[PDB]
Amino acid sequence: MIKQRTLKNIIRATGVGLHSGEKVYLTLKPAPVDTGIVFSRTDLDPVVEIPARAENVGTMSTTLVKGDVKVDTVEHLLSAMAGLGIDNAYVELSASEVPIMDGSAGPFVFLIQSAGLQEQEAAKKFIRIKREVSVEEGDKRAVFVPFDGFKVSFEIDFDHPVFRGRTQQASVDFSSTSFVKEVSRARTFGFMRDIEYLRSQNLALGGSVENAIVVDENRVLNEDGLRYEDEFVKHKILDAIGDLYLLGNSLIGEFRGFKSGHALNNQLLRTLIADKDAWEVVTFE
Ligand SMILES: N[C@H](CO)C(=O)Nc1cccc(OC(F)(F)F)c1
Ligand SMILES: [Zn+2]
Repeated sequence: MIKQRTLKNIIRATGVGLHSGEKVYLTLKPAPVDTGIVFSRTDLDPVVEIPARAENVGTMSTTLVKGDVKVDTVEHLLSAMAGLGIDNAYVELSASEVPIMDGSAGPFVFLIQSAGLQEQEAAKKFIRIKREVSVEEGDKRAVFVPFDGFKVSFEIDFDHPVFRGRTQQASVDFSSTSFVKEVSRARTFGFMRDIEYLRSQNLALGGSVENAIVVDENRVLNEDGLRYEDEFVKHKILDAIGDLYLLGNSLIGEFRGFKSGHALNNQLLRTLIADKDAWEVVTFE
């Protein structure tokens, strides 16, 4: 059979929180079969756990909620876990947010490869899209399409000098195109206008050219840090791979995003969950 995977070893990472600007400790540990990805606030007492589930989501990133208790910026870590097929793992946080690291999945990918993958004696469960499912917000569109594989297609028209007047598009088929090589290290575009507001208000303190391609009203300041052609939509695809993993199992199917973000990504997932005939669970031999 195709088996569930966890981590072979505990691994620890230190970074800055995206919003605090303050040091935060992350520990990844193996978990049992059928656990999924479970976030732990160990700084609290009693420790509070929040499963990585669509229904546990509550702006510019994906936040998990249980009560007043939250875990911020889950999208990149969940994307690394999606990309390497990690089914089951505990995520312990010293604080309310995942460290932003280089601001891609690359750091998490590398810590998980370094931990090692452990097969478990239990069938890996897949969510296979049977029939099309879609959500719209003004011009924003997310859509699930039946497909023999996993495929994420992203298109956005952002009205900035940087894009030279052109819609940004990227497809990724994870039969030919590797998550690790072609999406995992992509950083988002930060717009001085947006960052300037937040920093004034003591928010997004941790965000810089270390964890973002920073663009002013005109130009990418830090072209030196570009890793890919069409990096922005490649990071959007990374964001969506992370958000889609809140389904709790790998997707067999195609995702199409048009101006979509975390908000619509979560609406799509719910809408699919609601639509029991749009999907079935499969395992393989
Ligand atoms: N997932 C989201 C959206 O892609 C994300 O990657 N946000 C993000 C990443 C790094 C820095 C950052 O701060 C800022 F704003 F200053 F750039 C925001
Ligand atoms: Zn992101």
